[PDB]
Amino acid sequence: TTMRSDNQALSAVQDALGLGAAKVDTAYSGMESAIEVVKEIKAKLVAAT
Amino acid sequence: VGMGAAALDALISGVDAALTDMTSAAASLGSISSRIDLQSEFVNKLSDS
Repeated sequence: TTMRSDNQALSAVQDALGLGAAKVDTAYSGMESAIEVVKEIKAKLVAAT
Repeated sequence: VGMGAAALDALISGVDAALTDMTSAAASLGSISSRIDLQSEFVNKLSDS
């Protein structure tokens, strides 16, 4: 019974891990977009020097 | 509602402790039931004798 309860807890942790993975993926995609835009800005400025 | 991390951990620990105690109580009840069954069969045998 104790191990079944721990298994249920592990399933909940798995769901939380999936949610956190989705959050991290969204944040990382946003980070890539920001990095690309800033690289474009730097290219424009070094052209404008 | 807005407990926080530490309060959540304390609540989880308390719930687990209560679950362990109540599982022990269930095991005790099962032992009592087994003792009742044994007492019943022994009383039947004694009455037969």
